[PDB]
Amino acid sequence: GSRKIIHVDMDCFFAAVEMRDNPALRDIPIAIGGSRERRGVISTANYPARKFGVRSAMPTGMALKLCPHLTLLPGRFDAYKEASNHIREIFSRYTSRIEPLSLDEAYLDVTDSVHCHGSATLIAQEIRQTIFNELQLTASAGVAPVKFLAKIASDMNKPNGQFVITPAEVPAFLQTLPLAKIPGVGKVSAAKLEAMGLRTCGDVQKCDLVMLLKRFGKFGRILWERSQGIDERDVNSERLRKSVGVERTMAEDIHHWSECEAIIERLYPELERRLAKVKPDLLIARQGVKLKFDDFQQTTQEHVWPRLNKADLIATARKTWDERRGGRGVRLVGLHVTLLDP
DNA sequence: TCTAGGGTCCTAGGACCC
DNA sequence: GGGTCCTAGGACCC
Ligand SMILES: Cc1cn([C@H]2C[C@H](O)[C@@H](COP(=O)(O)OP(=O)(O)OP(=O)(O)O)O2)c(=O)[nH]c1=O
Ligand SMILES: [Mg+2]
Ligand SMILES: [Mg+2]
Repeated sequence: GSRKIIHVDMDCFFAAVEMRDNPALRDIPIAIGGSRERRGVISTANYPARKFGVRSAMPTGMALKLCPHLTLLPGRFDAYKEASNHIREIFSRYTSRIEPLSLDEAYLDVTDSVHCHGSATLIAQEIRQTIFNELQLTASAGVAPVKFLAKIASDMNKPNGQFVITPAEVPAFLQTLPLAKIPGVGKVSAAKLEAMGLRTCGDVQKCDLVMLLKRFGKFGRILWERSQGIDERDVNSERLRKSVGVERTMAEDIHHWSECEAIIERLYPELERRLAKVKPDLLIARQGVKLKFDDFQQTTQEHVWPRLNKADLIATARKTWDERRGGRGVRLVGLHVTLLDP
């Protein structure tokens, strides 16, 4: 009863799009990210920049210290959305069982597909070739019987390559697979697991489920499952967005309420425009604000509210400012909405 | 080096309901 | 006491 799941993942997505649209960037180190003066981080980097150690989520000041000639780009999100829509239309040529996880990646369930003699290996190759033929961008892919193995597999032969895990190969693959490779196991969880002597799925296989359930809750069940190749999550295709948020980090911290309110005045019409694209009457379930301080602690306060309203967001930010700020600088202000449950 | 902005999901205490 | 909604925080992902 094995499913065939493909995970398709665009190579250096934002940067690949910028290089196609400006071939002068093809061989120099480039990254999409905010300037050091805007206190930015790297969204992504091309392979010439990665060679220096430049990575996603790296602070831009660190990226430039590693790669002084890094060319920093602002990002063209409509260009990326356009490429995303196109590759999702290419996925639809092969199956309707498509769960996009972000602009540049998706799960495909091709169990019931009849496109390349039921070969998921060849469907993945054909999708990657079509994407290259029609978008001049490359993609990598992973093929496995379950979601998480497919997603791990798509990383192992990038860029512009794929990797297939058959059911026969799953036990040997798992034995030495680091836990940190499992989606959902991040730095904090991996360090906790490491401090129990648990580094790989093989380690977790020698663990008692009751033990993991005590020390991790529902996460310990997931750890126990994945360590055996168990991942029953179905490819959905029905997921909908639940929130809309708009936030900005200032180049310098602000110390005065007048400055905070001015920022909100600039953020609010952007939040309204994005909400209106999906709910034109602006009806919502909750709205709220976010402050982040110069020491990097952050607070959110949100509440039931029927319709996007600027003055209530200002009032709420003023309460949060007055109450939970303690003379610190503020580096970030954000606005937030929770969408109604349709 | 000095730490984004777009999000999802889980936890957990108290309110509230029965 | 058992279920369920509000809310803040935080790990995590892209
Ligand atoms: C991981 C990450 C990605 N992104 C954006 C930029 C990425 O190009 C896009 C998709 O992310 P990824 O697929 O994680 O990264 P990538 O495509 O650039 O690199 P890879 O070739 O390894 O797949 O999302 C961020 O803005 N911040 C992040 O921390
Ligand atoms: Mg990618
Ligand atoms: Mg991706």
